[PDB]
Amino acid sequence: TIARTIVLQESIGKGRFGEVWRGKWRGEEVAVKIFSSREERSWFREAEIYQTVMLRHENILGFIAADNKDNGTWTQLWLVSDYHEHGSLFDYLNRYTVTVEGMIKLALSTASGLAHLHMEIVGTQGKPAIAHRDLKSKNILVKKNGTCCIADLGLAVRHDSATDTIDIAPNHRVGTKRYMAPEVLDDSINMKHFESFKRADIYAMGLVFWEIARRCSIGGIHEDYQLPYYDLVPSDPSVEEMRKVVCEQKLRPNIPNRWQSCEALRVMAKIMRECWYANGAARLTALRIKKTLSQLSQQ
Ligand SMILES: Fc1ccc(Cl)cc1-c1cc(Nc2ccnc3cn(CC4CCNCC4)nc23)ccn1
Repeated sequence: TIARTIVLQESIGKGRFGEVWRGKWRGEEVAVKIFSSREERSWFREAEIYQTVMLRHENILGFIAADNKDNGTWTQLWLVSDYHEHGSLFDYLNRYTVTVEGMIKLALSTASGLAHLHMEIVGTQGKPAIAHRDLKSKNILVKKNGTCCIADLGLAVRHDSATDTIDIAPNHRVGTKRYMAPEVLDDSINMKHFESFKRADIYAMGLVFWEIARRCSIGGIHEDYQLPYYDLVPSDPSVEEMRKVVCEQKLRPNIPNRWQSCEALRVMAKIMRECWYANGAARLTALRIKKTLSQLSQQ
């Protein structure tokens, strides 16, 4: 009833483990991620994450189903989700500049999705706290209304507050190196504490906020698109290269001088700095960040 009735139309590209396609399901556009049989573990883990109780949120990618498709020779392992025509936040920020209102929209919805991810919800159909672990602009999508939704949950960790355990045994350093928190880079992260994974998501989100803010154009003035640490490391940096910059030299992305001329940019810059603390225990929470950008948004 699902993979049976879906026609693939266009190749999007390979992920860590999957190949992504644009497909058609009942005349509607969907995204389809296809794995070989030897990638059964990645496919299953990812399907498990996206089928978490109470996960659905406007700012989290809309999961449709997991399925199998036998073509006659081999079996494909399918995941299916909503299609988003604008693509990644990364793509978006390269194409366009944003207004003040538009900057706040992208940062607020991102913060809102992450806060929902991080929030343990109680009750019968309770939702466990989840940490993403590969948060970045390429793993966030922009919807038709100009709001973000978070994607690429396959590396996430879920926390059972009952037994105080995480649902997988985490091998260290899984995400994108450029966006790794200092405690991840120098290998001092305490992984017996689930809050540690939340604090590393926040550091990465700060970097994403910086990527957004650069493209906020006020009166014609803006910076062009760069990734964080574009000025400090090569395109595919190693962990040792990041560690020397982030941990040893203790550098962060530069806050432009002009961001003091506007209140929105001044608040966003303040937020970034409180995501970038070398000490994860003193960083803002996604919920705290959500509240601040909410109050900012109504001015
Ligand atoms: F496919 C899935 C099925 C199921 C599940 Cl659980 C996850 C995924 C999934 C999709 C991902 N990518 C995308 C989802 C929605 N709409 C998109 C539009 N594009 C265009 C690209 C052009 C080149 N630059 C990037 C953007 N990509 C999209 C990403 C991760 N997982």
